[PDB]
Amino acid sequence: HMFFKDYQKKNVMRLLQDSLEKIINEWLKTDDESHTKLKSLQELSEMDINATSFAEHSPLPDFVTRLWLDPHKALDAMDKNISKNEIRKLIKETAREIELVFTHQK
Amino acid sequence: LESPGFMVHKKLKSMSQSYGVMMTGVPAEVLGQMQAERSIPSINKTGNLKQQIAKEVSKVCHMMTEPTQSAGQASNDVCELLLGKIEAEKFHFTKYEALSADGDNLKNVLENTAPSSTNLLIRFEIDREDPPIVLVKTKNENFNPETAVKNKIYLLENKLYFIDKMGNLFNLGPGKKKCTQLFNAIGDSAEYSLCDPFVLEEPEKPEDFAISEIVDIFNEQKERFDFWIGSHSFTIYIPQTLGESPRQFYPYQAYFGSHTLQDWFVSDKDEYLSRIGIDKYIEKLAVLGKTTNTKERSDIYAEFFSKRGREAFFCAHLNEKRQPLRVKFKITEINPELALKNLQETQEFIDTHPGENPSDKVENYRNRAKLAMTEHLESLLDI
Repeated sequence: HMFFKDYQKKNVMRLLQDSLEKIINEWLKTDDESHTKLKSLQELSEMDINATSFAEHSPLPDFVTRLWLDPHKALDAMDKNISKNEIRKLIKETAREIELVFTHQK
Repeated sequence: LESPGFMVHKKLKSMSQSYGVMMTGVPAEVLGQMQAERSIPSINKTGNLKQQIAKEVSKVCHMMTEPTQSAGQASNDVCELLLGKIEAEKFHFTKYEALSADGDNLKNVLENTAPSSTNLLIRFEIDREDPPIVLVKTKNENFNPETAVKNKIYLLENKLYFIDKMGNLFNLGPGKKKCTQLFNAIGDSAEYSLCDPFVLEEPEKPEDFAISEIVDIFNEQKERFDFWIGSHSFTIYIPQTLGESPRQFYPYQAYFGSHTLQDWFVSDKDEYLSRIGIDKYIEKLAVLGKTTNTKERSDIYAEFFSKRGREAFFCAHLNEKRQPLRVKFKITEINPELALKNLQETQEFIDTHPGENPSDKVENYRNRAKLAMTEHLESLLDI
């Protein structure tokens, strides 16, 4: 067997990444003089995988923080063959690539 | 009696026609929860939340039928279904090879295979030119090629530089005197646009002529640069021939905003293009890559890649294909038994949804997705 579970996993992760892209894009389009939202995106894309105290207090979208802390309490339909450390690495990759898609470096 | 190779294509087309989005393997509750997360910023917590939620959820009887699927994800799913995880990842990591003048490399690799024994999968990537749209005028004392923003032209007092998307620094040619002339003929705004048609084709000030000159210099040597961006994605499956029959190809594709793979299959456009033969399909792709006629390029692109019936409109007027395109391909072989086992596991996943019809299984999926979206929105809105 083995085939379908990982196919489903990769498609679920891709859908998650696209949703994160849309949410953080429209969240970033409307910031202020300080670039607060861009700053927290910068901070999030380089943050160590095991940190958890920034979501105490952050301008990031609530979905992003909730998905960072415990992803499976946020989306309880997500299979547990996707690990927490897979999800925060996906969050960091998305946040980095978007922080650079919109500082226009790329 | 059909071949396992043709059996793969038959089962793929007929399963995508009937079940569509369930062929991604994404559970309905996952889909509904993610839809809720992306729809909730469009919900007014002041208002009557139950009806706003009822409408947001109303919209994914359509988000399962709306063209929200990338071409790249369609090609990725096809490649994995037909190859398995390991071989699909290896094929993905494989580098594309550009198409020949008349597609000679691809047709040669095709002719040197037996239509009886081998089943072939070709992945095509259509790249479009994404040239710099911003000229930056900077003192040489304030220019670092390492930290500078990529995909930009930089005008210095002595240099005319291009930094591509890969961070590579290119000298565009002009000497120091010409660079100082262009430098001082341009006003001292930080950046300038290279996309103003009235500056390019109807220039009047010295600024306009400087910018048009710089764009001409970039155009006469864009050959040296890599600034192509991914535009279109698709695949072509060529199954084995059952003894003494002709060989046929089948294009699979999606196009974000136009159609899904399910729509592409239900409309039979795969066979519609299959009828024109692989050799002339490749020849027209090579023409798409080597023509400078905007009308020819647009007609080829439209009839190859549009939603069926929208061919006359896909690249007409505003949607003209006026930039050149590059067609790249990669090829692998299929083990039809493994592809059929993959499709069988997918069909088992589908069969976990109750219903005597593909209709009723799709409606079970749709209802479960709607229910999950509604309850996730109620969870996120205290309702």
